[PDB]
Amino acid sequence: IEDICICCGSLQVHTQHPLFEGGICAPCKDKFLDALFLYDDDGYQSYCSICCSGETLLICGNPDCTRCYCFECVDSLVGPGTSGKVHAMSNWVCYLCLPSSRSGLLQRRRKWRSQLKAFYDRESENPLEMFETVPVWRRQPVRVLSLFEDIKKELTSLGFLESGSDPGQLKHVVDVTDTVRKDVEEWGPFDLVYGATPPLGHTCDRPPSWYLFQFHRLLQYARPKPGSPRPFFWMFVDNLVLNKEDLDVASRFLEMEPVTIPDVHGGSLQNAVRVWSNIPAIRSRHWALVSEEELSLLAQNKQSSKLAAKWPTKLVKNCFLPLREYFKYF
Amino acid sequence: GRDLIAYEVKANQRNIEDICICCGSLQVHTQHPLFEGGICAPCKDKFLDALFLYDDDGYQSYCSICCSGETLLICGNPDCTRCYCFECVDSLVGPGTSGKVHAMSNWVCYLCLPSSRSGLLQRRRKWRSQLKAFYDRESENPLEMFETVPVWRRQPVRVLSLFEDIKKELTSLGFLESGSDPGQLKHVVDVTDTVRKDVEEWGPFDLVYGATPPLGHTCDRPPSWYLFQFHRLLQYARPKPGSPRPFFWMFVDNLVLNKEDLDVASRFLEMEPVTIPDVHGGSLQNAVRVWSNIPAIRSRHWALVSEEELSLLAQNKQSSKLAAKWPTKLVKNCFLPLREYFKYFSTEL
Amino acid sequence: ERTRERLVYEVRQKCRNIEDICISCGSLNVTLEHPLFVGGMCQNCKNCFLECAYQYDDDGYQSYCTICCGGREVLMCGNNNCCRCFCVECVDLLVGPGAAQAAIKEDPWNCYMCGHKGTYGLLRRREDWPSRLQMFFANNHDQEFDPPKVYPPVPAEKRKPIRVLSLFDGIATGLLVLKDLGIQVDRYIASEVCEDSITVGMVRHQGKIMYVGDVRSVTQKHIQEWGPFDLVIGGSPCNDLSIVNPARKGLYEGTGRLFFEFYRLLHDARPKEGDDRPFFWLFENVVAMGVSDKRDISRFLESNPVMIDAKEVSAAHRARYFWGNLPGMNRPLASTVNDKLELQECLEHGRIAKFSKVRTITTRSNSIKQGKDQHFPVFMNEKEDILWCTEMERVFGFPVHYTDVSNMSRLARQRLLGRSWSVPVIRHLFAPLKEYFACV
Amino acid sequence: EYEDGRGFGIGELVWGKLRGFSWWPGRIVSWWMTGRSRAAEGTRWVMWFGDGKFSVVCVEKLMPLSSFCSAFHQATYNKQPMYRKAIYEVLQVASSRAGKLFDTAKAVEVQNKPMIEWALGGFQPSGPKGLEPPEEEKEIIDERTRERLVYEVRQKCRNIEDICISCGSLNVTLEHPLFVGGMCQNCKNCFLECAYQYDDDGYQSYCTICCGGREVLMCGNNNCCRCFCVECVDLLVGPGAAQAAIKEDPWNCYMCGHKGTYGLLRRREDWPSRLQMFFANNHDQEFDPPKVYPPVPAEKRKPIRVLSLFDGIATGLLVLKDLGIQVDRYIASEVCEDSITVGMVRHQGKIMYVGDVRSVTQKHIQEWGPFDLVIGGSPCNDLSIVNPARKGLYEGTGRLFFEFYRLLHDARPKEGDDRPFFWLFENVVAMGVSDKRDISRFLESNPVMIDAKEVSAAHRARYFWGNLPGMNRPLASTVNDKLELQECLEHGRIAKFSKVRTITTRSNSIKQGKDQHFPVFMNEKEDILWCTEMERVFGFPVHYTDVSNMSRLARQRLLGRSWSVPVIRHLFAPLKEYFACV
Ligand SMILES: Nc1ncnc2c1ncn2[C@@H]1O[C@H](CSCC[C@H](N)C(=O)O)[C@@H](O)[C@H]1O
Ligand SMILES: Nc1ncnc2c1ncn2[C@@H]1O[C@H](CSCC[C@H](N)C(=O)O)[C@@H](O)[C@H]1O
Ligand SMILES: [Zn+2]
Ligand SMILES: [Zn+2]
Ligand SMILES: [Zn+2]
Ligand SMILES: [Zn+2]
Ligand SMILES: [Zn+2]
Ligand SMILES: [Zn+2]
Ligand SMILES: [Zn+2]
Ligand SMILES: [Zn+2]
Ligand SMILES: [Zn+2]
Ligand SMILES: [Zn+2]
Ligand SMILES: [Zn+2]
Ligand SMILES: [Zn+2]
Repeated sequence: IEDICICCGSLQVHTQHPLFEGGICAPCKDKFLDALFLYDDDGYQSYCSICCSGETLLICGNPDCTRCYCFECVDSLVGPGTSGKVHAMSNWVCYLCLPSSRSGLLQRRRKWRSQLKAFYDRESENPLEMFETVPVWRRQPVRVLSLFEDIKKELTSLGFLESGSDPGQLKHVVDVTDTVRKDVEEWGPFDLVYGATPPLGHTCDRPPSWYLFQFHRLLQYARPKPGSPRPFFWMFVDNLVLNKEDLDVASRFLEMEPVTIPDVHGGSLQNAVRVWSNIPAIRSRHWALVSEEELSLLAQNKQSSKLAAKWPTKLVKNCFLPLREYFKYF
Repeated sequence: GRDLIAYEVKANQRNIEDICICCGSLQVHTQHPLFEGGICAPCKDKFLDALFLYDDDGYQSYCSICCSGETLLICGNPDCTRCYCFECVDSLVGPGTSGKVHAMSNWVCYLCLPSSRSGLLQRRRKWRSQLKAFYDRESENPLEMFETVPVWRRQPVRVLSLFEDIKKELTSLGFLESGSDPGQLKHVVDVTDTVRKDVEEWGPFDLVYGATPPLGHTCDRPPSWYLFQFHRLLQYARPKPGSPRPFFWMFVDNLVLNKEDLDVASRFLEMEPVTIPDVHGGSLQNAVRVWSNIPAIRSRHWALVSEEELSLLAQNKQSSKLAAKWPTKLVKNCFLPLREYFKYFSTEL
Repeated sequence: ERTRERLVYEVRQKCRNIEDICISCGSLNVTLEHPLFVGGMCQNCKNCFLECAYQYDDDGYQSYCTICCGGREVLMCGNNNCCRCFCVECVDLLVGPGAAQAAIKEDPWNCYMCGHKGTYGLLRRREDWPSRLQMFFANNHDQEFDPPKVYPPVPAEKRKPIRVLSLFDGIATGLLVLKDLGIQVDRYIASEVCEDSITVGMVRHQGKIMYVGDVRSVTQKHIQEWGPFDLVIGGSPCNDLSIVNPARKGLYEGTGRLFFEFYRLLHDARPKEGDDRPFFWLFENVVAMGVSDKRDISRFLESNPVMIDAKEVSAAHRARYFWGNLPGMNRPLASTVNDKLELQECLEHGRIAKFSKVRTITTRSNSIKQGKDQHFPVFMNEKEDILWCTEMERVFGFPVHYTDVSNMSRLARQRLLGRSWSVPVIRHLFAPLKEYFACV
Repeated sequence: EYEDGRGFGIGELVWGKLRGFSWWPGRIVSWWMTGRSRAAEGTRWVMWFGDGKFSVVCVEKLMPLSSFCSAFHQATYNKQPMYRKAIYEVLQVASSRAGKLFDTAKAVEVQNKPMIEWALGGFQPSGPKGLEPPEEEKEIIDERTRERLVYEVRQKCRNIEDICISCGSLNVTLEHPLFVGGMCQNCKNCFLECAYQYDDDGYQSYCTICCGGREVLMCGNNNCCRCFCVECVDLLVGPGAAQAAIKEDPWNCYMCGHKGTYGLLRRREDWPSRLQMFFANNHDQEFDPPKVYPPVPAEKRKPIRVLSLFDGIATGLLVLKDLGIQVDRYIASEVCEDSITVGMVRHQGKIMYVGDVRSVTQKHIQEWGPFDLVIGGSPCNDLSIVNPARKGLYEGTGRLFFEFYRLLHDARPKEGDDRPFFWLFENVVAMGVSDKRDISRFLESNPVMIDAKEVSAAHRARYFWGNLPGMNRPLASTVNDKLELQECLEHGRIAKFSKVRTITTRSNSIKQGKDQHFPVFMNEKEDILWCTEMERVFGFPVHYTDVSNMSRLARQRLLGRSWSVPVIRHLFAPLKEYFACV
């Protein structure tokens, strides 16, 4: 079991399998790592949770479960003929959701999140600040402190907030210049801090660095109590409006590379954003082919254009997908 | 009252000290130096103007009492060159004696013959230092002048020469014997090798005459050297302090010094260069610049001389191919006041 | 929409109290009282006054009048060592019409604060004006932050050496004041880009300073591995922050960005939640900045600034804002005997200082006739002599010949000292440290 | 005499093409100025108007200078600067003869443009004929005299000490101090002129052997700036030695070398003592020893009265105060504004400046007198032989020396009234031997060559005259002075030089100038000497001349003309015994 890899069957193993019991090979690590929490445009895990192959997927029937499996994985590990039964099942309860741990040759490790954290920390040559996943019967509703624009609709469309809910969880202030430590603490605890610059073509008398600097300040007032397992995450998205010096300043203040998320339609690029984030599996979303010249000319054409400044709600859709595995979904 | 002085002294019977003897003015300021009596301010001014003045003939320019060069009388004995006035003799010696003195040929002046009384005339006892006192306390700028020695106490003059020969000039003035030994006059063609000890061991010198070579083919040595060396040699030849013997010097230049070097000479010798012009037919043929210690050197100083005309003359001489000839006449006349200081040799006989 | 003449005309008619009307802008929304003269003064007037009260022209006189605080004309005070100026509207509207040209006729015109007479018609000077002005710059602001935590003194048997992040030290005043005060340092790392500044810090201080080059290149990881730190001081550049420049680059483009870099390092230096060390942090900046920049700085640093003027302890009119939590930053200045206070006392030999407490050190290439006299405060042996560098490094409290390094020209060390902290001010601020800290 | 049918009479100036030489300019003279005997046919006694020694050239290697630019060489002009100074002097003298009229390196490169352009024109105003002499300059020695005497030295026919290694003359009078061999009187004068002649670059101008700089070889190792001419190394050492020396990069000069012999040419083991005896005891006029005064009793030591001509930065008063000698009055003469303001400000104003020395007369000296210590130093800018524009002692700043002489007499007491009196005069060592002889003759005292290398950190070796007690005694190294440059550096800097002679940045000079003008490594990279660096090196107090503005260039050109503090302390030490101390 331990001496034989379960991802691909190789006899050369290096450590215990992260999710379940069994072995794993070095290419199996790297392939899992490249899609450790990558999510597609459908809102679910892009690849398998074990073999990390997107060719075959098994959507879990549990409304609180998203992680899928593969036909080959279930046929080879659980046993032949189980794939058809799983596919034909109207309400399939996967393997990790239900408390049973023995199913054929597949053994479920109790408290998988601990060793997942351990392996993520022991592997990450380029790590990122991140908190342990909360179990299904211990998650809490999200608290968000929005900046400078309406942000509630994206969260409600993502299930993090409900229509008609009280404004005690989301606070939207365009004039946070007057904020005080007392004001921040009387708003209460916050788990996600979200901010962005207005879309290109919007009048802005104040310098753009405004929306950066105060954001950082609020982030520093929103840091959790030291030593708490509190899952606090933040990110900052810019619509290519800051200059290169400002980009360097933001990258240094956030201690994060500017991972961009371009949107290409029909082979042509019409809009792009730059993201500074600590969310896991966001470096895999980085695009290295984009260069400064075409994004700059597109931006200048955007100021030169008459079209109204429309905020790209679709590009930030993939940012909050992994947070489903952390917090409540309604 | 030029002719009323006799009436004043014989009738009013007043001391001649209170009345001027030179002109007869009642107002006086000090006593007359040469003879006992009074003197007025203009009289003493013109006395200092022509105290040791000399003419081309070698005698006094003006009178020794009234300072008038109209009725000058010669002296029979050559070593005394005092000149008097007909008016002075007729006023104080006595009327009618001037013609008697003039007619008969040989004559001994009152300053020469030891008679202290002659009519109203009277000679001050030990007056020779009284002349020094008069020059000291009756001059706005009494720079430096030495007490003269009598004819019987005159040693032959010992003269140093630098870069030029002065022996011809001295022999023309009868200061030195023709064909005599060079002990009393040694000439230094090149002086850069001398030291104080060797200057001392020629012997004490009463005169240091250093002349820059005339304009023309000037030696490769800079002209300022010709004056710095003379200053150093004069400093070596200075008499030992404690016995101030008569010591004189005369540095003369033939217009080969620039303005800055004239200023440097003025600082070094503490003497403003007395320009000596020479004009024939209204044309300035040549001129020299004299820094001298001998008395009566500023009397001949000419105000009309200007720097631009002298520079034009120097440029003209440099352009011309005239031979290097020293201006003998210009410096020959100036040494006349040393006759009173050094023994006279008669070379004509 | 504003008629100051009508307000003053009805005030002189004994109808409206002067204290119930603002003088600077004539607004009727009176909240506080003007610190200089009797009469009310509105909140927008306060905002404009904080921007102009101590803004001095490089020439050496107040650029704008102290009452109106901004105008296209201004009248220089004829009295020396008194920079304060008034506008023609204020003179002909408060004191009385036809008074400005009369003042111009009097060549030695004395400003209404310098003159002995305290009554000038409707305009009267408050007797206790220095204290009210100090309250204006320190005892009222637009922030209501709670007082910073105070650290109890530690026993002398357990007083450790001090670790200092001296950002933007420039001429390296911080460690010089630390050494002179008697406190020792364990490590002293500073960020600086000027070659002359780092040369002076390395030479005159026997290499105790360890430089990190440009401050933009140091991250939180370096602070984490190079700590723990106790004292963090900062002297952020004021070229783009002071309102003296016409450009007014502000706090959000130019060198003002550097400020926030400081803040970042500060959040990487203060203890997270241990509170086991007496962490101290000091920030210095100019007094003449915009109110927007003022409140942004105050709210980011989470501390109310205190005004310290070098006038009360040295011979320079260098009034500055200090943020931080050193004990008694608002304590009144102490005039120590050791440090000079007067120009004449600290003057060179054979010279006479025709001024007193000079604040003009820039030669301005002899400036103009008006620039003459002011830029020319030294009169030696019947001839004017420009300020010598030894003199101004003496007045700032620095040691004699402190900055004779790297063979700099007169102008290089001119600009080097023109942005330097005053030594006695730093001595005053760091004096409470020796009580809490080890003394060598 | 001197008729050969090939022209080139006495007084004409043309180039020469001697062996291993590339057209060096010079002139033609007779025998009774070079000190050698009669010449022969084809034996043209050449008087190089530049910096070369005295030798002979033949008409075959002689070509008329009328075709100036036809045979001119650019490499020596633009890469070998004493050629430029020789061009200066020869063009000047040619223009003076023709009647036409038109920091040191900067001055020569600025001035040479009009005359070089006029040479390019073709000498149009005067023509080729216009180079005539001014109507006044109009045994046996062969061409290879040195190549023959050396040809017999290694055969042991003639003693090496019996032949001069500088000019090959048989009239050996003294022994060559630095190297073993004979030395003629003309060689003596040339050596006294140009042995310590250090350029602002920081290298000896001429050769160590013959004191003639024509094509010298740089001493590769630091702290050794001495040079060697190609002829001297080719003859004394042997053929091919120059090529081998120039082939290797860090070549060591022979007297700087580790072994005492280099063939026919070997170093003297006692070279320093012999050199010191030379520079102070071969001057060609002998004067009596200076009068010494009895030591005054300790209870009757009056305060010193000092007259400091050409004071500069008041080094004399600084040394007197550092010696603890009370100064009753310190009257100093100075014209430079920076110098006078530094002297007035750094001290407590005791210096009663008079100002211009050319204006003070004997009345001022008598009124301020009596003076019993007169110090001073004449301006060496126009008196040093290192200046290509050397004008002379009798014209220019050198004339001011004579002014000093005047004031010296103005303070010297008479033959009577025997009271203490002391005077001191400082001057450059690298200056003409005739000027030195005249200067020492005017002051009625003989000089002593005091080298600052004994006590100070620099090489400011100067002639000091005067009758102060104990000049002849050797210098003493105190505990509290700095000898090497390392002790004078600020912290965090490494000294590249054991000792320094360069204070002028020379606008980075050239690549060869690098590693010579930048004697300090600060940030593992070269740096220029700081303003306080010359202060510390010269023994001056720290930050002594930080008065007024005084940018780097001004402070450098002011500290370069100042005396050495420990040297003045050594010379003034007896004055503590002979005057008031407290
Ligand atoms: N980008 C940058 N990084 C680091 N230092 C900088 C900088 N830009 C400017 N500085 C320096 O920051 C200083 C601001 S002026 C304050 C100097 C200091 N208070 C003193 O006592 O001298 C100057 O030394 C300036 O050269
Ligand atoms: N005409 C003049 N009168 C007086 N001083 C002069 C002068 N010309 C030049 N000087 C000064 O004479 C000095 C020559 S160098 C003298 C060295 C001096 N003892 C020192 O230690 O600095 C210089 O200071 C120069 O400025
Ligand atoms: Zn595998
Ligand atoms: Zn499930
Ligand atoms: Zn699978
Ligand atoms: Zn009369
Ligand atoms: Zn008469
Ligand atoms: Zn007679
Ligand atoms: Zn108002
Ligand atoms: Zn106003
Ligand atoms: Zn005033
Ligand atoms: Zn010889
Ligand atoms: Zn040689
Ligand atoms: Zn060597």
